[PDB]
Amino acid sequence: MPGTKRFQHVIETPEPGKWELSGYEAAVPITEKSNPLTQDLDKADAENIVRLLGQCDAEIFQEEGQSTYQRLYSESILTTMVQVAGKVQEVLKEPDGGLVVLSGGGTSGRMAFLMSVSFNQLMKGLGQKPLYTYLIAGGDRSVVASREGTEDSALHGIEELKKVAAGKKRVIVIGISVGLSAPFVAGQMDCCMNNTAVFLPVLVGFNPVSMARNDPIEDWSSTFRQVAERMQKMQEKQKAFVLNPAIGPEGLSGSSRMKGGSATKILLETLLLAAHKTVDQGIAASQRCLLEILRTFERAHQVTYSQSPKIATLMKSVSTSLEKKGHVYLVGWQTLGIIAIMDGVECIHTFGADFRDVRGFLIFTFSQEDFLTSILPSLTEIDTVVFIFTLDDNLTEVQTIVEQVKEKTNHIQALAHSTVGQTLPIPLKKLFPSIISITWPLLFFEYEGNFIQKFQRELSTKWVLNTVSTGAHVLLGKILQNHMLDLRISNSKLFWRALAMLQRFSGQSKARCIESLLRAIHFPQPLSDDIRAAPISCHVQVAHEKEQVIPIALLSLLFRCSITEAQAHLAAAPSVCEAVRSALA
Ligand SMILES: CC#CC[C@@](O)(c1ccc(N2CCN(S(=O)(=O)c3ccc(N)nc3)C[C@@H]2C#CC)cc1)C(F)(F)F
Ligand SMILES: O=P(O)(O)OC[C@@H](O)[C@@H](O)[C@H](O)[C@@H](O)CO
Repeated sequence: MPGTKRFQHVIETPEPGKWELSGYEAAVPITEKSNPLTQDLDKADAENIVRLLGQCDAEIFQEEGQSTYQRLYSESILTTMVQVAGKVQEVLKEPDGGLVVLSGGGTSGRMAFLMSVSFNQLMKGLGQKPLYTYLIAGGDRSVVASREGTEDSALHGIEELKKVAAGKKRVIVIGISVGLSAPFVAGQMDCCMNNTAVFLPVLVGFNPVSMARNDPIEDWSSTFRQVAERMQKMQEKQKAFVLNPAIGPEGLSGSSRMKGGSATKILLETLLLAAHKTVDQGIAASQRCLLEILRTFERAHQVTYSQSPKIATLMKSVSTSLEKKGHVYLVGWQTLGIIAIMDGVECIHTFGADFRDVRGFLIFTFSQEDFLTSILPSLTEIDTVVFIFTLDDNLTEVQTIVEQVKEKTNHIQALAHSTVGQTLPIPLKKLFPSIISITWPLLFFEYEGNFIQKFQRELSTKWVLNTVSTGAHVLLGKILQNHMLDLRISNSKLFWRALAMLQRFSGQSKARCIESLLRAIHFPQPLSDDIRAAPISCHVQVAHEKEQVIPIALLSLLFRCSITEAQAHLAAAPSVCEAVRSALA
């Protein structure tokens, strides 16, 4: 019947109470699952939120128990990390013809970029030709932009790969889809597999290959699962690899920017750092070299979250600036400024936030006087400004910018990374009464940029800003339990997520839930057969443009009413948050 070809794969809503017995719950991929720790994230205060998220983040480093999915510290994963590090060596031994590509949509593409730089630096510091590069869904503009819709084309991702692989002779291609979901990556890997002689695909993400996304891709004949299964087969001959540890669900469901992006870094820096540091030591990568790194990264979670009360306080002050109607500025030097940007831009699609709400700045990329003249005028009593830097930075430039802002804001806090017994100039650097100095044990680095110290710092920053920003908005009511209900459908994965939220919250049938969603999207056109049968892209292009689509569809379903009736019900409640919450009673 009209539709069956597009919604056939969607599991039926289970009957109340049998959500697990139905077998439904075991097919929700980990990345999309509801984390049990965050059942009530919408009733945690800023102190509980930092706890529960900091807890969630810890699950990256949990070990495998006794019938269970492989995790990061399991032997099959470390073994794969070694073999891959291995394959990165063959390419470092042969830079003429060689390339290494790090590719992802969204935050996976963001993490890819950062790492491609760091390891380019590492080879610059050694006077080696840089071999890393990156590919992001939507081209390089995508790095610092919200562009959710660009990940849905396999041919796109393939074209980008054909470009950058020029007339190279040996190309390692690392595809990063946290969900083993994004068509961008799917094509790249599948294509890699058609020319083994040149290419080596390494798929990275955080679901088992049996939860790999399996719906049809519009411009491609195989699904991610098929492509992933076939790579897993090629691993036995070392011509492809899948690195897919489980790290547990996200604190905010399907927010793979967070634990997924963290784990992407932890997992990839480790592996690559290991492969570098060990080539010119004349030695093969061992698990022992890897674990040195992972344990350092593990220490960093504990280092980072031991400043939780302060993290909670900064969040409170970001939540209030927004609760009024003011803005937040994340001000950062070097890489930690980029991460600031990427946290800000990510807030847009993740929260229906506007590009000023939580903005990032690198010294997007404005200079010292430049930022003084341009942005400094626009500030206000109620804002918040956050300063992000190490003591190795250049604090003459830093003190300047804060002194000027103190006048006009007085809601400033700060994030400062330091080796033990570095000291903060200006004994009256108060300024920041209650800093977040984060103080790093001296480690034994041999590389001239101290790249391992870099990653500790980047990650620690990412955890803070993720938790800050993500937390701020929870406090403001916009999260439902641990789901963002009212998201903007801007690619196919988000469309399915919306639909899955409808089935869960309403408990009503798959057909009914699809019908309500499609009506809410295309209102005032009614459901024709053309519409029912249309590719998910068509829905997305129309929904992406609209507001409250999901909450309207859910209301229609609960009240049993028309779209017309529920639009007027929405406009007759004080807020979307309150309408939805009480319809659920
Ligand atoms: C409240 C509620 C809810 C949503 C939820 O029921 C849920 C959330 C997301 C999903 N997804 C959303 C994403 N789809 S997917 O096809 O895009 C996909 C993505 C990645 C992947 N590895 N496999 C499939 C897969 C799956 C579905 C559906 C419909 C399913 C259920 C759960 F609670 F489990 F979080
Ligand atoms: O890395 P994945 O699973 O392929 O997802 C890629 C992107 O959808 C993802 O990065 C998204 O943009 C972020 O908002 C996640 O919160």
